[PDB]
Amino acid sequence: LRPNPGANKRRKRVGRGPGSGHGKTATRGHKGQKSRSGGLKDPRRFEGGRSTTLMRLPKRGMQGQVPGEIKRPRYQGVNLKDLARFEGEVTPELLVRAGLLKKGYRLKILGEGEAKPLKVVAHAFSKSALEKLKAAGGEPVLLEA
Amino acid sequence: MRVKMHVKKGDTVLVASGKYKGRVGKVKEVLPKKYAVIVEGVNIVKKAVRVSPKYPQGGFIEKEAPLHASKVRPICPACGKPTRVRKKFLENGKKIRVCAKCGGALDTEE
RNA sequence: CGGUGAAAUUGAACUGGCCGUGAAGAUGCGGCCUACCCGUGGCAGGACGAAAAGACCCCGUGGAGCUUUACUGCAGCCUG
RNA sequence: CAGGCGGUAGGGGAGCGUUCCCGAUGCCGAUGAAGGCCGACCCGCGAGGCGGCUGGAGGUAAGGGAAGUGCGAAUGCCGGCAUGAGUAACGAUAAAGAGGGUGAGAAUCCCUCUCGCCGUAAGCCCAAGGGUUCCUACGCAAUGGUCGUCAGCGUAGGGUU
RNA sequence: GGUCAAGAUGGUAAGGGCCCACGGUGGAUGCCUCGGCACCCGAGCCGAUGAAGGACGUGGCUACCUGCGAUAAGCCAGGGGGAGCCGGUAGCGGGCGUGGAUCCCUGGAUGUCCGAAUGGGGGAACCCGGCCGGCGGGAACGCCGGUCACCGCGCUUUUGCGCGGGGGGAACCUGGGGAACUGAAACAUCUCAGUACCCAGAGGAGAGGAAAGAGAAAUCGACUCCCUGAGUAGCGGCGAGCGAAAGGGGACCAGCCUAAACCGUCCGGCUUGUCCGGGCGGGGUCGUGGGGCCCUCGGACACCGAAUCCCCAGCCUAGCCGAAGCUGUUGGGAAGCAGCGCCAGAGAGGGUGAAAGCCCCGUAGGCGAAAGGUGGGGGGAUAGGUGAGGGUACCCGAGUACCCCGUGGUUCGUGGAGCCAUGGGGGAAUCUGGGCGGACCACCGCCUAAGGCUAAGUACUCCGGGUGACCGAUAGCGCACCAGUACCGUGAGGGAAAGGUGAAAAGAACCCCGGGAGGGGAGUGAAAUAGAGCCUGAAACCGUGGGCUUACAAGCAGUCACGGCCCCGCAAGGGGUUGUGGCGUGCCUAUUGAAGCAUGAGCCGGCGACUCACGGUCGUGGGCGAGCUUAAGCCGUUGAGGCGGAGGCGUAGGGAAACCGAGUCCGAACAGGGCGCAAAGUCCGCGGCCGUGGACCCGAAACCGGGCGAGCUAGCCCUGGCC
Repeated sequence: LRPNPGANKRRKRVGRGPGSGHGKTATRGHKGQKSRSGGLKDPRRFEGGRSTTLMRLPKRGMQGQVPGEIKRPRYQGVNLKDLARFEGEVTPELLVRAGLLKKGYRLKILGEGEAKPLKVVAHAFSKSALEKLKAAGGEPVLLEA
Repeated sequence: MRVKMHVKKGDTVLVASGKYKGRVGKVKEVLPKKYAVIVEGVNIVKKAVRVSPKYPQGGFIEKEAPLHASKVRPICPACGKPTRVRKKFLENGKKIRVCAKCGGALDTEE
């Protein structure tokens, strides 16, 4: 019976009509009622087409794969891991499958600060990966179908 | 005050009223409880007709409205009405029992 | 005189002429000349009189009705 | 101390009532809910209290939430009420005047007496289509373009085989 | 005191102007409802035993609203039920009933005439007819009556006996056929869209519904509906735009069959032997066999989609109880202020003359109950019919698959364009069979087509119940109660208004002007400025009285000043009223621009227009940085929230890609651009804000669909008359 919205929250701009005294809202006739006019963009659309193109995604719906999920040895070792075996499987918490564009696809070796690899078998190890993987101390592996 | 009722010809009390002096309930409807306690009317200073004396002004005015009347009165006045325990083969006897009691036995009085 | 008892148009108006003036044809703003209160039966000038958001127009990459060997098809005819 | 403060379009800020939702119904109230009617304390305002009259029962907020909402104004929408107007108008230039009568009142009903216009129709007739009414008896506040004790008007009853 | 010359001021309204009092017509309207509307559950078929839907009837005395229909305010029987009823009329004039009367329900009976109508016709609701019965004056007449389409449907070819349908229905529903606008700011591909609408038809819900499927993992496994799947994959004057599918989360989870010659059986066949035809079957393919020969076989658990029957049949409408106060008291009132005493697994609400747990209410408390009409459950029985192993020459689910063009689907608009689907011509395979993944070819894989049946989970709303930061009589259904009727239109078709007197009728005897209305009194009563259109009852406009004011005056208005009146006043002074004067072009819209002579504007009153859903997007108020949770399952007066972890957004990105990767594509180039740079977002809200949706609001020419009319008018046809 008291806690009114703290700061501002509550209705901030449902400003009614056009002006305390006066009122009318905008320009001149060009924007009447049935006036949801020249929408998004006129000459901007000209641009839109304005150019040949080199990106063609043809008559279809069934592409292959080579799973590009950006994973980071940095989140890993900085503070959420097990320096030898984690595997795609163990990466749930990992913020490299817990987002959206390929959750379950493939975890690559964002080899960065300090070493730059992966000491846990898997798939996605930058070349830089293979190398600092070998330095950091890791057993990486990669079986198929 | 519905398809169901309170007392009938009965004999009862006037709480919120002007009389309280209970007495003969000459008639009581089914829906509008409309009941006449023969306890407060008028004259309708009649037609001027020979319907009433050629020189008229009806007398017995008695349409009893309000329902704050304290129906039923055993050796007890204001009391609700019980129901049954049957007791006998085929026994409704929704007689009135509370504190004192009265059921309007078909005898000595209604 | 008596019985009767409507109808558009219109801010409200108590609304002279002037010479002037003003968006450029004014009772209503300027300076000035006459002229009190009211009403009837008339006379048509103004108040752009009423009347209908001009059928003159323009304008609206508006509509609709012919048309023509404009554009595309439909019909029916002719035809492997 | 600056220092500024005409100012639509338009952009920013900040308040106003307004009917509902909690209203953690507080209740207030027949010594009145409410809307109303009037008023030289409150508000920089949108509003406020408060006083007085009406008026018959509601109404509601301390704090916050929800919105068919605040309107001259759109030849607007619906309902009133005005205006020329007590002038224009009464539906045909086929005219009517009297006497007595009945009546609460009769230019405007009834008889009867003078009189004009139809007559080739303002004739009768069948039919159509109307479908009450026709009659007889009461009545007129509505209706006839005022009348009106008259009616094809209102009330009732009977009426065509 | 009188005469004359001069000057200055005064009152005197027919009406009008501002102010005050008091009326009237007008209904705002505050509140108030047996009335809507919104969501959710319940419910979901009517009809020839001629229905839905109406015409004319009856109520002693009734136009009408009612219910019945000719046995007509109803008769019968059973279920229910407490003592009153002869519906809304209360009035008249008569009644039935505790030897369950009014009435609530379930099954009863005639059940007028119309309406599918059907015995025939016909402008429906009215006129005709043929058969047996009857009565009357017999025959002729004429009534009750039972009687007599049509359809296709199967049965005895002769019953033409015995069935079926048809006729409806607010919305949902399947297929049949199927359109312009508007967008694409033109517009012809395109678009709205397979949308509106005409139709046919099965239902109570149909729809679809056991795979020549998916999809590529050596995977799934009916069909339907929800969330997600991307609005990506993509379709395209690649433009406006349009836009999937497997999977995953969820819900709901039966699967079952027939001709399929072979068997034999059989009857008809033709014509006889050994072909076809049609009945019984075993076979009667579920994810593949089925049949016929040889051998191992085999001697009790399975119910349907109602197989089916009996039940606690859920209800239908009637049921029942059921908690505790009185004294006082201010009041016309009290249920109120006050006193003490009271209930509570039931302080949900309404109702009893102003606001009660203990007063009215058969409610929340809990419980109740029936011999009819409906079944899921739980279980039984009824159980058709399913339910083995190898061997062997094979014959045994469709008449067209398939391929040419002509077309439909589909996220496909013509394309390299696949699969299903059909209009033309071609024109076959039995499990080495044949369509399907990749136009197509070589593979593997997939499924088993060209028959059949149905449940269960999303839709829909006529009808019932309930709840509403959903409405109050101009909003709500237009419609709150003799509104889908008044009334306009030819028909099609359009389509109002009017809610409240009061607490209860005690609503007005009676006297008085009057033809009447209506007007003064008496009584009403708490009021009648509560008096019958009669609550609250304001603005507008017209009225009766009072104050100031007004006849040498030129001005929207006004209004600053002041002076004369009159007013409350203690004075201060405050009111209203103005004559003298100063200065003052009225407001809205669209205008370079308005006094307008440009416009809107008649006056009052109530209505009267920047929203909602998402997408988003930027802000900013709030939770953790990885942050947040749909569809559901579950607990839920209050119904209490909890859980549900298919996801989408982040978390490097760079590229047409191959990919590489914090690096990177160009590239043979150490030169640039996307960065690296986290400088964490992610979610909830509130809000400026676009995109789609009618998105400030009402506004047009018109285009398109389906119907409506020749008593419209011109024509033509038939048929009288008149000149």
